[PDB]
Amino acid sequence: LGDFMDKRDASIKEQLSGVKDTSSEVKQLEEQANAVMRAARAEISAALNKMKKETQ
Amino acid sequence: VGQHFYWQIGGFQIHGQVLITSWVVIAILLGSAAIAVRSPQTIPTGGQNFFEYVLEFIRDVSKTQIGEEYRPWVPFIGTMFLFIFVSNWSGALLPWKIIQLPHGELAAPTNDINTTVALALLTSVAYFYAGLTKKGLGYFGKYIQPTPILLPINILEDFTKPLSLSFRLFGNILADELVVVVLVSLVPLVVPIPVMFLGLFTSGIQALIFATLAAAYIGESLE
Repeated sequence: LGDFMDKRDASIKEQLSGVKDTSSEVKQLEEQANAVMRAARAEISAALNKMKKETQ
Repeated sequence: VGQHFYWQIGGFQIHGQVLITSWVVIAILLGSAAIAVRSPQTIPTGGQNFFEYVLEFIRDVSKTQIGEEYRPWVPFIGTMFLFIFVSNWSGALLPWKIIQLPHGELAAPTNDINTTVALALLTSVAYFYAGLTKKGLGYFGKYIQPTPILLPINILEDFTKPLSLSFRLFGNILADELVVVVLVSLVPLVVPIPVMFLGLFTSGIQALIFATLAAAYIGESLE
């Protein structure tokens, strides 16, 4: 019965570390989406500015 | 009425009633607990809640009294509760004045001193086992720490801890059964049943105060 006390509790606790891990991964997805969209934006900004000045 | 016994001979004399009464407690403890551990479930079904809530109660009176290392001593205190809880509830509830042994009564395993001083020694070994395992074998809790002149106070405290814990459990069960024995001789059973409910109340409590105080000497030895 001791294992059953642990099993229900560890499983309940495990879901807790899993839902926390999933929330940390969605925060890292938001930060990578931030970096990839500003990556494309700053790519275009720098490329057009430099190529503009050079061919001017 | 009767405070005597019949003895059984195996080279020495031992009480017939105590062994026999105790066996039913053993068969009703293993026979009912092991019917629920046959096929357990994740969410506890009907009947497993009561055996889980007992086990969660034993963890309460072990962790509060011992400490962080309660978990090895759970099956000991779990026996010293349940072997004394069911032994008292068998005395009041199981009708044993219908069965007639030719020499003695059958009420409880704890009506003789032979059970209660054995259970007071099984909990006495336990705090000498915990006292000599965790701390040093050379010097342990009887060492005269606050003052050197406290020696006869602390030597005699060794004797009083199993003895006062035995006659507490021995007397109140022998008293409770005798009130049932005496009042039946005066009156039929419709009058003594509030007195039996006052007795069955303290019959389970003196088991609880045993296992609470039995764990309380464990935590004293570990310090």
